Amino acid sequence: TICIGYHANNSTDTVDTVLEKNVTVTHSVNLLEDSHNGKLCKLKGIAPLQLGKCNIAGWLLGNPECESLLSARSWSYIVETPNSENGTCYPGDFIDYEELREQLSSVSSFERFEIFPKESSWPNHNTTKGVTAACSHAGKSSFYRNLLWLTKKGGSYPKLSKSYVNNKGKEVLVLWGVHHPSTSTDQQSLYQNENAYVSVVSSNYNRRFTPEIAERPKVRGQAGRMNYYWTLLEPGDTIIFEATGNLIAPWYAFALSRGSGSGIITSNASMHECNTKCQTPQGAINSSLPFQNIHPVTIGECPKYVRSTKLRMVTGLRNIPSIEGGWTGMIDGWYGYHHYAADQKSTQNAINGITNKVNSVIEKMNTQFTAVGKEFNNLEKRMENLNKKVDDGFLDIWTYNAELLVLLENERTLDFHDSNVKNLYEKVKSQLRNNAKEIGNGCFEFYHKCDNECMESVKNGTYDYPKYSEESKL
Amino acid sequence: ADTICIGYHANNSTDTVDTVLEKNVTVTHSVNLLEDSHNGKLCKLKGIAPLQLGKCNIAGWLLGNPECESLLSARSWSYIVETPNSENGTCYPGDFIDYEELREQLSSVSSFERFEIFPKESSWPNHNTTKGVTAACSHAGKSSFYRNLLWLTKKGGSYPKLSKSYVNNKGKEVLVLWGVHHPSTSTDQQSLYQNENAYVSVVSSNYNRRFTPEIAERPKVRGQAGRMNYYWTLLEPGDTIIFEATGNLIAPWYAFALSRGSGSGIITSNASMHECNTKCQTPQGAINSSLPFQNIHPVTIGECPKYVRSTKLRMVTGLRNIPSIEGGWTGMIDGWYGYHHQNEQGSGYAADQKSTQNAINGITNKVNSVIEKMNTQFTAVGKEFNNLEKRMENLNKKVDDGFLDIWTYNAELLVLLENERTLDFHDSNVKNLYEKVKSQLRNNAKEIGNGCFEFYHKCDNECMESVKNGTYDYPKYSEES
Amino acid sequence: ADTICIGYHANNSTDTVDTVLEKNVTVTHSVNLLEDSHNGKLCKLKGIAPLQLGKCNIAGWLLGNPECESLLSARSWSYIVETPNSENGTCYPGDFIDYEELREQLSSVSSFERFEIFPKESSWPNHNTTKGVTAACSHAGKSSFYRNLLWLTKKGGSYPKLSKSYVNNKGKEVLVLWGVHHPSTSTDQQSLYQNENAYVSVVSSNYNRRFTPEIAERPKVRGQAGRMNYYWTLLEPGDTIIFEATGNLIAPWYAFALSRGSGSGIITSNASMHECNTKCQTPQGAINSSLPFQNIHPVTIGECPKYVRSTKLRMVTGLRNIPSFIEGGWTGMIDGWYGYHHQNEQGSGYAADQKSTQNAINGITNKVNSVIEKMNTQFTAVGKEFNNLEKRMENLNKKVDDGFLDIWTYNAELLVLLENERTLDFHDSNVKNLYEKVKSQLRNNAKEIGNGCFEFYHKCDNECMESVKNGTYDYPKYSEESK
Ligand SMILES: *[C@@H]1O[C@H](CO)[C@@H](O[C@@H]2O[C@H](CO)[C@@H](O[C@@H]3O[C@H](CO[C@H]4O[C@H](CO)[C@@H](O)[C@H](O)[C@@H]4O)[C@@H](O)[C@H](O[C@H]4O[C@H](CO)[C@@H](O)[C@H](O)[C@@H]4O)[C@@H]3O)[C@H](O)[C@H]2NC(C)=O)[C@H](O)[C@H]1NC(C)=O
Ligand SMILES: *[C@@H]1O[C@H](CO)[C@@H](O[C@@H]2O[C@H](CO)[C@@H](O[C@@H]3O[C@H](CO)[C@@H](O)[C@H](O[C@H]4O[C@H](CO)[C@@H](O)[C@H](O)[C@@H]4O)[C@@H]3O)[C@H](O)[C@H]2NC(C)=O)[C@H](O)[C@H]1NC(C)=O
Ligand SMILES: *[C@@H]1O[C@H](CO)[C@@H](O[C@@H]2O[C@H](CO)[C@@H](O[C@@H]3O[C@H](CO)[C@@H](O)[C@H](O)[C@@H]3O)[C@H](O)[C@H]2NC(C)=O)[C@H](O)[C@H]1NC(C)=O
Ligand SMILES: *[C@@H]1O[C@H](CO)[C@@H](O[C@@H]2O[C@H](CO)[C@@H](O)[C@H](O)[C@H]2NC(C)=O)[C@H](O)[C@H]1NC(C)=O
Ligand SMILES: *[C@@H]1O[C@H](CO)[C@@H](O[C@@H]2O[C@H](CO)[C@@H](O)[C@H](O)[C@H]2NC(C)=O)[C@H](O)[C@H]1NC(C)=O
Ligand SMILES: *[C@@H]1O[C@H](CO)[C@@H](O[C@@H]2O[C@H](CO)[C@@H](O)[C@H](O)[C@H]2NC(C)=O)[C@H](O)[C@H]1NC(C)=O
Ligand SMILES: *[C@@H]1O[C@H](CO)[C@@H](O)[C@H](O)[C@H]1NC(C)=O
Ligand SMILES: *[C@@H]1O[C@H](CO)[C@@H](O)[C@H](O)[C@H]1NC(C)=O
Ligand SMILES: *[C@@H]1O[C@H](CO)[C@@H](O)[C@H](O)[C@H]1NC(C)=O
Ligand SMILES: *[C@@H]1O[C@H](CO)[C@@H](O)[C@H](O)[C@H]1NC(C)=O
Ligand SMILES: *[C@@H]1O[C@H](CO)[C@@H](O)[C@H](O)[C@H]1NC(C)=O
Ligand SMILES: *[C@@H]1O[C@H](CO)[C@@H](O)[C@H](O)[C@H]1NC(C)=O
Ligand SMILES: *[C@@H]1O[C@H](CO)[C@@H](O)[C@H](O)[C@H]1NC(C)=O
Ligand SMILES: *[C@@H]1O[C@H](CO)[C@@H](O)[C@H](O)[C@H]1NC(C)=O
Ligand SMILES: *[C@@H]1O[C@H](CO)[C@@H](O)[C@H](O)[C@H]1NC(C)=O
Repeated sequence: TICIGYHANNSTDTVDTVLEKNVTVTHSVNLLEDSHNGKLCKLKGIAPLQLGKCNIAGWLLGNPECESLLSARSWSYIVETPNSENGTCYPGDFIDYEELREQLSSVSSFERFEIFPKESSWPNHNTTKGVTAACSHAGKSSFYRNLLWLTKKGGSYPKLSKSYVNNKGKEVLVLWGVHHPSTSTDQQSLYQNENAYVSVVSSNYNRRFTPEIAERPKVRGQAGRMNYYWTLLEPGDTIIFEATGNLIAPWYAFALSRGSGSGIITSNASMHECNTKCQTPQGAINSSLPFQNIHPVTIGECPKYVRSTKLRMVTGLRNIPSIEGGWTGMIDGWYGYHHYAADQKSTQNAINGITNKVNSVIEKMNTQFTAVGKEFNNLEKRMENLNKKVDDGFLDIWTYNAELLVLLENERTLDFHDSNVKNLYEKVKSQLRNNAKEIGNGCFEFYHKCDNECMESVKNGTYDYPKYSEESKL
Repeated sequence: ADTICIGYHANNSTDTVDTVLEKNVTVTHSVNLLEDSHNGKLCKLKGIAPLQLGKCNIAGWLLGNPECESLLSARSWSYIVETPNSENGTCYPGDFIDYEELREQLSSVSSFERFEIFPKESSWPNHNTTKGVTAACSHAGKSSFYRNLLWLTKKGGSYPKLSKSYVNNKGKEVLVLWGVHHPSTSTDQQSLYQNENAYVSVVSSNYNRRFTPEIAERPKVRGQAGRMNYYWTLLEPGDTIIFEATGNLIAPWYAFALSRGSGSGIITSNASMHECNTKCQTPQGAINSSLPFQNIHPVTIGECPKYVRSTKLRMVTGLRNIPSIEGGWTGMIDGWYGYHHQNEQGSGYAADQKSTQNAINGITNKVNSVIEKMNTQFTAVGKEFNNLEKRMENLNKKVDDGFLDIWTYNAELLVLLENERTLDFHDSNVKNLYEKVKSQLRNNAKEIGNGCFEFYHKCDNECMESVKNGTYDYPKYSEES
Repeated sequence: ADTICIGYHANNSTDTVDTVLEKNVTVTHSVNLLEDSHNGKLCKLKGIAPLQLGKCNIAGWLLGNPECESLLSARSWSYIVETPNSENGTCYPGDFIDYEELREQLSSVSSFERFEIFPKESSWPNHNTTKGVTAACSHAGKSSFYRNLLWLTKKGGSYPKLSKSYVNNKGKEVLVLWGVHHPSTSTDQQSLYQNENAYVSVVSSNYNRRFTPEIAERPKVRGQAGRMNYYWTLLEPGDTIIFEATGNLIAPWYAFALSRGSGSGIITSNASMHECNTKCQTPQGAINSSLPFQNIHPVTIGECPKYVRSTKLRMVTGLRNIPSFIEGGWTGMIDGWYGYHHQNEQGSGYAADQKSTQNAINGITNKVNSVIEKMNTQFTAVGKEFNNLEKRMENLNKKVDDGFLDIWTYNAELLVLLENERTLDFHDSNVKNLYEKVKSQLRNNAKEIGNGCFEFYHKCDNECMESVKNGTYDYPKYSEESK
């Protein structure tokens, strides 16, 4: 008696197909990664910059609460906390603030330098008195660390003309502000000139600012407003500041060195001494799987984000522990014989085919690189909605593609196993023409006596029908 | 002698399906996944009637155009409908700053409360409130003005400095609308407002802007050489907005307290409102369908099937309908797979329930799996762009066209692959059923090869049922030769 | 003993295809769905030559830059070509407001008519039309100015108030270009415009803007501390535009009446224009192909195959190529994919079953055509330009292009792999059914060798063998034990 059957084990893995659901299988692999360390890790051995209680504006402007960020020179990515309220301590509007955040997301490191020294640049203006109650630090009134508030000296504010040439060989980010007093008396008290103008002109940048005086609601106990501006100075370019008052002079500037793969994320996780190639706001991921469902925002080489709850693809056979049954005892291979040993050559071909199938799926799913969210102002809702449609639309398609391929391959994988096991049984039948009775349950009843060597010959494929045709019986 | 045949079901069905290998394959059973029927009427969504602007534009509705007075008493709606002939808006010529952006904000507004932010008689005692009428905005034959705006002009030959503040006590976002008038001539400026160099200042906690009137020769639009620029802002709860002006200010007479919702939008439809309720509304009509796809209109409000460009989406649920195994049995109505009976005691066309029931479950899961994968299309809102936003307009068009091309491709391709697989699935089942009979009838019966079996022995009803039930004892009929 | 065999076709084909289960499978016949060949030349579209700017950009072309005088005679084009070094634009330093948006408008413009909106000698009698030459806009060694703009300065030490209007008689959209000059110092302002405080007003029915000149110390660009800001607008048919200025106005000398078309665009190519006509144009070259996909360039003009990142897209149309069921492929059977071999007394030969082969050929042909039909033709796709304060829009546009390209490349490659595996299994099913058809006819008269061949116990002549291939083989005629 020789039988043909398939493998069975103690495996509770369940898969889904198009025709049937929750099919228990002997072997399977999970294509969805759902585990993360929950910590902010170092990227490329470079620590990320944690803003803490500060936003992007407060960090670059030099907010007094953000002085710990001043001594930072290099980072892999920028982390902002959900309660990042310290920016622009003096009320006002940051022009092109969202655009500046986009520019910094491509900045890997900058060098902070004193573009205009406070004591040397302005001898005819008062560099002191430039402190406000809104920007109070340690109980005392203070001001931005990168900006200087210039006021009248000796009751006179002479015309100011300051120029700077970019000798750093890099893009230079220059920040300045224009102050809008609440009353005409406050204008004369601070700048002596009632009608004043501010001019900032470079080779590629030209803008003039006229202070506006009006009754305004108090924000942080300040009726006045400061409008903050920025520009990028190309190497060799000259920027000229011409003002008769209300100018917030640039005390410090940044020489930018551009990189790739950086971004700005909002995370509630804590930084720990770990290194990863994939970082999410919820935690870092160390996985070679094609898909993940942790967070859509990624930094570095990461699996593609999908909304799928489960993505399990079949790599083995159906687990029927009860050919109408899988032999749990046959642990050597997927296909084999009873009276129980396993046919390695047929199993090895199936293993190679399944391994190539799994590798093809991973090949199709490319690694997702840094994808960071964008910020929009109150008059940019249409772009915000258009950006949201793009993100949701691509996520909608990829979730559909991932789930559909798994179901199709699960049905294809199971049919691959059934066809191979039938061919092995039929191969034996072609070897055994009337020498064995066809029981029909996957077993053969030999009319002759088959020793251990006799059985091995059939498995090897070199079975001689004439040799055991003499013992014709019944 | 006695004969048992094996075949499949056939009926009268003209449904045609397409596969990768062949087209227009007639099948016994099929299901349509594409919805192409709509009522052609504007229906209520969630039992809430939509706001139909009629002959009015969005600007005229919020600004209070005299022709838009029927829309003033509106507080709640499910969605906003705009007519192709909705020309009544900024009746006084001018520019509506961020008009398209304001339209986007209203698409996320489910209901607003209209209140008099500044009472006309109480707020401004030092200015003339009765002279604010223009020929362009004419109502009932007489010159009129916007119902939500107040035109302040010179009173008694004097325009004192104006300072008006409002505190948002409504606990919601407050939409404030105002205008700045730009006269045609300096004489017209002095005649309407005492001060020649005049300014308007509108300042809030998050908003600060100053407007300077410009005087120049302009072509007449609606018989008016002057221009009025309309502005808007959202006042956060508890915030204060201050209006400071020395002239040329169109004061905010009425404001709106906004309540945000989800699923709303602005659509352009020529359909008429009727007393009906629906879960899916399109500019062409409402849809009551559980199908995954529709080809009626891409613009949707509520839970809707996904829009595709497909003309037909038919998925196979049955077998091939080829009459005259060289053909299907039209007489066998009981099931998809079955046998024939020729025992001379009673002939019969019968069906194998166990094989058919297993096939039905597999096909039902296939259709349900496809529908589950295709998510319900939610509210899809069109966007408007000004003449200096063509790049944004074209980028939006690529997104809409690009996604539509892929999903139409996905819908058509998936149907074709499963249609070929379903037909191949049936051929495998009938072959397995044929081998099952052959296995039990290992030697007793002859195999003609045409799907029938020629019995060398006699097979009674008990014998026939035994083969069909699977409990056939070949020894019991093996001696008979 | 007489023998009949069943096998498949083989040839000398080294074409390799990929499936999900196995890679680099050599096949007898295949079709390439990816186009990678182009002529390498800039061709005419619909018999209409493209407009080649050469060393000029869009700004220099429309403004009338002196180096762009060959472009002044342009009336019609199919698309606009820009060279990598098109550095001649806005010779006088300044900012071109909404320059990127103006480029988008021209991408839908098929032809314009250049006309003198305001004649130089007639329009302005109270202002000096000759003093308008600068060193930055120098032609032939002497200072000159834009050919489409007129620099108006004070006449006789006086700049009277200016009011000039134009009514659109062209029945088309009219593109009007003008500039506002910003002097570096107040003395230079008075030297050109006697009035110190001046304003410029441009008002139409759909356009209203006022410009206030700004005077400040500025770095020298092309030896000029002053700046000129260039503006544009589209005048609808029948509309009137009025120019009111007291100084610092760069008057429009020439305007363009636009005739809009579809499918045009602006591309950057280093290729050379040749006397050829094509339906598909790319920056690398023209394409004459009916294939659904191409990997040449994403930028296309006209009807083009969809751009994908795939290196190869080869679909199976034939059998596995195994020269040597049956151990190998029969190179001698050239008539069809499936057929028979036979060894009788009067010779041996390879024949093909036409009825079975034609059904497979038609099925494969329908499969290939169905795939090509699903892949839609890519129409004109042109890149967009963004300024330094539009990085978010630039990045958002980049996400759309990269996101869609990833999906379509995935869709193209995945579909090929699925059908290639299905095609190979489709062929094995047909050859197995052919084997069973012969086996069924030879109930007991033949022995099953097991290698795909049948050994006849009786003598089967040429006519007898044709019956087996024909399907009309009579078992009783040769019902003989022979054992
Ligand atoms: C960095 O970021 C932190 C927040 O993360 C800022 O701290 C906030 O500062 C603002 C402004 O100073 C605070 O807002 C104010 O809250 C006051 C609450 O006072 C009550 O509660 C305190 C609790 O300690 C009691 O001691 C006190 O007696 C009161 O019972 C309000 O009274 C304030 O109103 C004032 O301003 C408004 C606006 O102008 C006026 O209209 C009012 O009339 C009044 O003058 C104001 O609302 C906020 O509470 C602070 N938060 C925290 C957690 O401390 C830092 O200031 C910021 N620093 C920098 C440099 O940016
Ligand atoms: C059409 O485009 C071509 C370039 O494709 C352009 O030719 C270029 O013109 C500029 C300006 O005339 C040249 O740049 C100058 O070159 C001289 C040396 O020959 C330098 O001395 C100049 O530097 C001085 O000026 C600067 C600006 O004030 C100062 O900052 C500096 O300190 C110096 O004082 C300046 O670099 C350039 O060399 C040519 N290039 C070529 C290849 O000819 C042409 O003018 C354009 N024509 C039109 C009508 O637009
Ligand atoms: C609301 O919209 C309607 C449009 O349906 C406005 O009516 C239109 O008003 C303009 C006013 O300039 C009319 O133009 C003029 O028509 C007369 C002939 O009646 C002609 O002599 C003039 O030279 C000029 O062309 C326009 O014809 C008219 N159209 C219709 C259909 O009535 C109405 O004024 C708008 N009301 C408000 C408050 O916005
Ligand atoms: C800048 O302005 C401040 C205003 O407070 C000056 O501070 C005062 O300076 C005068 C002159 O030395 C003293 O008499 C006052 O006692 C100072 N008061 C305070 C509170 O500082 C400051 O000196 C000015 N600096 C310059 C360089 O003029
Ligand atoms: C036109 O030629 C320019 C070079 O003058 C090409 O720009 C270079 O392309 C190579 C890759 O092909 C890059 O490595 C260089 O960085 C590019 N910039 C240079 C050399 O300045 C440009 O790609 C060509 N245009 C087309 C359409 O092929
Ligand atoms: C595009 O390719 C097609 C096919 O290769 C060309 O059409 C053939 O041209 C040759 C030479 O004139 C003729 O002998 C054939 O009869 C043509 N075949 C067909 C189907 O038209 C066509 O000329 C090419 N077009 C261009 C612009 O190069
Ligand atoms: C399944 O069997 C394996 C045999 O290697 C054993 O290690 C494992 O603990 C078993 N699992 C369960 C859940 O019984
Ligand atoms: C088709 O079948 C239905 C169901 O029995 C029947 O009502 C109808 O008359 C039939 N018509 C034809 C043309 O077969
Ligand atoms: C399939 O049938 C439809 C409906 O009659 C017809 O329009 C179409 O041309 C047919 N297709 C083929 C390939 O016969
Ligand atoms: C406004 O002015 C008109 C004259 O144009 C006058 O009849 C009217 O009484 C004035 N109203 C007020 C409140 O002064
Ligand atoms: C939608 O159609 C179904 C069809 O059976 C019907 O029962 C249901 O009442 C319909 N719903 C509405 C709101 O018309
Ligand atoms: C195969 O031989 C034929 C002989 O005509 C030749 O045309 C063809 O190019 C050859 N193919 C290969 C791949 O060698
Ligand atoms: C298939 O051939 C290509 C090209 O020679 C090669 O890069 C690839 O590794 C090959 N694949 C296998 C599985 O041999
Ligand atoms: C314009 O200015 C030039 C330069 O001084 C002078 O030669 C010419 O005569 C002037 N023309 C008029 C009409 O004033
Ligand atoms: C083969 O079949 C054809 C019909 O297709 C018939 O005309 C011919 O006589 C047959 N030949 C033989 C040898 O049976």
